[PDB]
Amino acid sequence: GAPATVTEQGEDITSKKDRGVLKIVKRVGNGEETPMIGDKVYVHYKGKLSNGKKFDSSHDRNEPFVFSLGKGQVIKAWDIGVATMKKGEIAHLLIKPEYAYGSAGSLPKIPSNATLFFEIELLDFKGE
Ligand SMILES: COc1cc2cc(OC)c1OCCCOC[C@@H](C)OC(=O)[C@@H]1CCCCN1C(=O)[C@H]2C1CCCCC1
Repeated sequence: GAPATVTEQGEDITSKKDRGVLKIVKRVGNGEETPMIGDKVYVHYKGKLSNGKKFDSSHDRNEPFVFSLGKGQVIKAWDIGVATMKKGEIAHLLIKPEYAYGSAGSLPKIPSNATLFFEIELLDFKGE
């Protein structure tokens, strides 16, 4: 499935090159602006534990997920990965614990040392 494909074929978009955040572009977006730190960002996403064992969707809330990039609202891997996307792009991210919830986890949703998978569509972004 998608998580294994990203392991095998994803690009390492970390500064450290530690394969902490692996990305595949699944649908190409438009323009060549990508969101800058501070931007108000609008996405739809489907996410789960690597393990397949918990699953989560923006669609569950019936509404886009909105956050300021690099403002510690989301895990480090989102600040990193969404910043590489173009408006209208869909990407797959596979994320090691260090770029997500770490060895502490976030119970009961997220266990210790959890690898996470997301599909993200970038809908839009606007300057602060
Ligand atoms: C750890 O708590 C949650 C994690 C997720 C969804 C949650 O609710 C819909 C959630 O609890 C409510 C807090 C809202 O704040 C989410 C923020 C921390 O989340 C994140 O940084 C990331 C990226 C933005 C989308 C939500 N992300 C999650 O980690 C989800 C996970 C995804 C894997 C399956 C379990 C939920």
